[PDB]
Amino acid sequence: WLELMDCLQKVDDALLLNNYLYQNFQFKFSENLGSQRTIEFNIMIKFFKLKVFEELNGQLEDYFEDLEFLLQVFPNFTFLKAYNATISYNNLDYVTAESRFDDIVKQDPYRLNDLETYSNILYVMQKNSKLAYLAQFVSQIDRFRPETCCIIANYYSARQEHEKSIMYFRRALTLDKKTTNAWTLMGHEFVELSNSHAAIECYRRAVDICPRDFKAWFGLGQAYALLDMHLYSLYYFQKACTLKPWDRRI
Amino acid sequence: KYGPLGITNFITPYDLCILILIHAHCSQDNGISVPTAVFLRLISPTRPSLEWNPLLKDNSNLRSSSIVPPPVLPILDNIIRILLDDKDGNKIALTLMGYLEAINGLDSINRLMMDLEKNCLVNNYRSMKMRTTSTRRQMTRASFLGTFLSTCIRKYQIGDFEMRETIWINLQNFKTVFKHTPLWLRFKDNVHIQKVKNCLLANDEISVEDQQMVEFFQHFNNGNDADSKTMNEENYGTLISIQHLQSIVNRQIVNWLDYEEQSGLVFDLLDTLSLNDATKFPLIFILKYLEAIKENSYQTALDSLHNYFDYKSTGNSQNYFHISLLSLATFHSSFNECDAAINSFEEATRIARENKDMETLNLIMIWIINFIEVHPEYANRFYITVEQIIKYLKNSSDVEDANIFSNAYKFETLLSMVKESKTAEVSSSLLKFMAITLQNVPSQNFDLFQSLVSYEVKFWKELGYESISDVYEKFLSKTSSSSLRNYDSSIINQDIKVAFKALEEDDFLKVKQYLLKSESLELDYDQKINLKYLRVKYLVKIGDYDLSMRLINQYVKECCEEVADSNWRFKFEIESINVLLLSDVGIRSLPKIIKLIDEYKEIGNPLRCVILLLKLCEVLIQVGKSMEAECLISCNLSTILEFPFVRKKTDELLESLS
Amino acid sequence: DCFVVVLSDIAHVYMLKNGGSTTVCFPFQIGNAFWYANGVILERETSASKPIEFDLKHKYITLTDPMAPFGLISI
Amino acid sequence: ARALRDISLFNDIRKDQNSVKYIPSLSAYNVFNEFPYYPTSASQLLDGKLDEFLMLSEQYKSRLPKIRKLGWNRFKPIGINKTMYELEMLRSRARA
Repeated sequence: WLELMDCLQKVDDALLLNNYLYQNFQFKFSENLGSQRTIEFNIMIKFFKLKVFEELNGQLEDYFEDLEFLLQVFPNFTFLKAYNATISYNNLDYVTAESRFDDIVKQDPYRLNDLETYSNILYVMQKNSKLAYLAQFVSQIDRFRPETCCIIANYYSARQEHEKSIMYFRRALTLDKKTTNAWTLMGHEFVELSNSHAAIECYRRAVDICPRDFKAWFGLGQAYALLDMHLYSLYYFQKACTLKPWDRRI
Repeated sequence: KYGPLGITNFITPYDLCILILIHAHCSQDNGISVPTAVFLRLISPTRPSLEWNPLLKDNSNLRSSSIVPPPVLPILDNIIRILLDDKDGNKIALTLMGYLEAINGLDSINRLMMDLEKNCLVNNYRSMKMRTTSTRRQMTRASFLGTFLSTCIRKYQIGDFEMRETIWINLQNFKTVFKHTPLWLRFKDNVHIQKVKNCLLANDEISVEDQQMVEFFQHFNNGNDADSKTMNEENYGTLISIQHLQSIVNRQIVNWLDYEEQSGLVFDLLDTLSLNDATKFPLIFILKYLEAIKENSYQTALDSLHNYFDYKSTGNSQNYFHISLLSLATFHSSFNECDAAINSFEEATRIARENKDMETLNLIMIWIINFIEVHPEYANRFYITVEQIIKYLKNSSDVEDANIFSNAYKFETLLSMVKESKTAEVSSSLLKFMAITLQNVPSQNFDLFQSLVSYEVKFWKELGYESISDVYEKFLSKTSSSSLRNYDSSIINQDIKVAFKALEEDDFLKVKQYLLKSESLELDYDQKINLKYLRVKYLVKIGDYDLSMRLINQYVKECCEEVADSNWRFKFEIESINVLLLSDVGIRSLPKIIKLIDEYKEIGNPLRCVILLLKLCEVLIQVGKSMEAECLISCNLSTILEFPFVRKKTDELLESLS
Repeated sequence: DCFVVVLSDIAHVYMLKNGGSTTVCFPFQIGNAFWYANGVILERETSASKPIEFDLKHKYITLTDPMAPFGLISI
Repeated sequence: ARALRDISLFNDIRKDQNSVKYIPSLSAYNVFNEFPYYPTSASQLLDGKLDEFLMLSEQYKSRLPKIRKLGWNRFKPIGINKTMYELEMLRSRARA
């Protein structure tokens, strides 16, 4: 299902294929067990709805009633709760999400799968003391997951050691090149080091990997804005306007 | 010969080919000395560093005084074609071909490299004379080949075994590509290959047991295709160093801007970058930009420019932010945006002040008038008047300027002409700029040299001596145009001269169709006036003068307020004079003609003085007082035949008098 | 005097007479767009797949200039 | 770049009338030690652009003796309380 996820690019194609799974799609009832080949009582068709409609942030449909249906069947599923916690994070709802993730840590202490968002939240939160809790704890597990090298980078950034924290971000990206979110964080720590030149290419790579990155455009627009190039930055800010028109800050 | 391209900081397979050649030359066992022209075409592109600013500077040093062959792509097919041309080049070509066959293993590669460092390359000349016992030629480090081989030696000891395997996997890939080529069929058997191959293959120390299984190691790795091949990571088809890529790109853009090259091969290969070498090689972005302008794509030009100026600024420690805007300012002026270019330029001034560096201010000032030269209508909008710059740059310094004074005086000459100053001053001002431009190298400063020709041709044409203009126009370059002024401006300029000729040959249909294009084209000011002047002349020929008369006055009235162009004011005024006298009423123009006569008598431009004389003669003959007109024309007939293009009018009036 | 091109959900508006470029988004997908005096009329994409479903309550958007908010038709 | 003085004419007339801070780039930053590379000489900066080949050339040159210079200083065998760094300093004084 994932490799079928990555091939999808836009929401309209999500609706294109979603219909195909409904009208002209059926499972081999011989191989599958009974009471399962039904599309309405399937599971990854439901798990389909939860992942694709929200990772791409597409228009939700047949999404609610499936959601609580999965909570009833899978009350103890760690992956579901983190995704459910992720949904609160994606809606800029940080207090509720913190409660959601806190169950994950207590229930599942060893999961370097979605805690990148947790440390991302905690950085916004402050409580460097709580952040120093995670960095010591997460690094103790192993230092080869993509997340564990971004968890610690946040803690080092909060303490104003950018020249060290900058290195960990590059380490975190090297392990898994798909984590493009580290690129913008890479550039930010350059800005606080008063090396604007090094910063500009940094955000720039982030938008080559995927043009539809609101964060990358905004971070690059700022770096020119810090300099007296008010107009040379108008293009970057202008480009970012299309991505999230519905923001007061931009 | 095509394939994926990747930048490599290691020994490219192309590099070994030179190392193949240098081995034969220094060995002196075969008596084969590779011609010097061959080396200078191969090694020289690998020589590092040229630099090329995007705009704001054109071929200020890139142009070679001697025309050089294009750099060679790293394919055996292209390399062999260089040696193949000679009648005895087959012997040299086979020498390379045999060595590539003898080198069947990574160890054999090492045998070549160990041989050169131990014996061929030597630290210095002082040990040449003591090494007269050497049977092979010895190399000095500082020499042309010596410095290259030192770099190649460095690039081999620089890496681990991981890089050496990539050399051999790529070379065999590189060698086998030439195998399925028509030329290889032409060289399937050449007997000399076996002779040269056996020369170095000797002393193998085993031929019965290891060679049975040595082949097995080679073949098993190779794609024998008997079974499924051993699975290995995808390997690039071609490897080039950064410096080699610099030469091929620079030559391509220069060739594009204005021994055969392979445009398709270069372009195809440049499209397969892993997007990381593009960061290491920012110039790939601008190569699309120059291509982008050719087809007049707006957004595709912009992103490329922004792409280029983001990677360049970070890579170079010096602040080039003050340079990015000017290029963007040029780009806007390229699409006649003009006003948007104005805003772009102002913040460039502020940035220059913060850097607090003097040398960049000269660059920013020189761009000002270059922009205003194209668009003189914008002079009032700048925060500095044009005359302030000329006064400033004339006394800028006495050293570290070189080209500034050459730039400085030409602007004064243009202003002096437009201000219709006395010819004595204009001649002197152009004299200064002519002397300073020619004193230094004119070939290298191709832009200013062309500008000199344009001014001089224009200057002497205004005086009415086409004979002088005829000599200089042969030096004017066509289709070259200039930077920051569109890309089809040359096409438009050539077309206008066609329309004027068409008007002379009474081809009213063609010129009529062109005026339709006029009202919806984006044109430069100098172009705009010509078409504006073209329309009024066309309307005169048709016969309708009520429209033209209302049209000519609007032009000249706006030819004195918006732009203080006196020369174009004169040309429009006399057209109105023609319109009046042609309609049997030129008496109204008597106040207008006289006020110009005495005015231009002081100026002393004979062409101006003579033309008004003919108009004065023509009005006097449509009155019925041709008697005195004949008397006046008789006394001045001597001095009016000096100007060619008025002779046709002058001659025609003569039969009228008879 | 601006030249406008309409994508599926994004409109690019390039100043030709004077000025630079602007770009605007839209609340939902657009089937087609029709020019009218001082603005554009945009009709929603009806169906895509092969089920055929469509909306009828409101599918037309009126905009005068890119910066101002859209308007709703009246019938 | 004749500077108006390389011109023989104007240079003749003048005689008669008389009567860079460095900042790191991304590629400079490596992954292992957070200290960025600092170029040793202006030759390694190519028109202000750090040549990547020269950078890695110096890096290889620094590490190559590092394996050889390992046993210096801290390492001490057992049964010899005196590390080898001073084995050669006493050896130097022995002949000298």
